[PDB]
Amino acid sequence: LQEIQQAGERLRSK
Amino acid sequence: EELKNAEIALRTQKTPPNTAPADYFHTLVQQFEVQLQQYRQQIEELENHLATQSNTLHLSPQDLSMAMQKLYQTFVALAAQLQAVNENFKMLKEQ
Repeated sequence: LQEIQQAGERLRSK
Repeated sequence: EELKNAEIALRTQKTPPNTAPADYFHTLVQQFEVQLQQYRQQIEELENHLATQSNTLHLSPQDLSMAMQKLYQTFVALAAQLQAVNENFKMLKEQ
């Protein structure tokens, strides 16, 4: 879920 | 799971020797309602990770500081919740 968590956060970023 | 269904079905045969089915079909649709959403979220997440992989080369070494301060914030909040819950457990222990 840390790949998906970085996904949620960076998707919020990019 | 299969063995349990099998024991149940053997019992159903024993007693045998349409409301439930439509109920099962309704629940079947229900479960996958959320699973299509999980697919949507995974897909948005994967496209985003690919977006990141595009920047992945050498990029900016500042997002590291950004996420690390985020780590300080998230660990602080988690320790808040942890101490809170543990103090509630000590409260129940006293009571």
